[PDB]
Amino acid sequence: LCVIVQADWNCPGWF
Repeated sequence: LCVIVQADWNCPGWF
């Protein structure tokens, strides 16, 4: 979701 850690298809970084 464009944050920091974890995969996030919206943008690397879920939280």
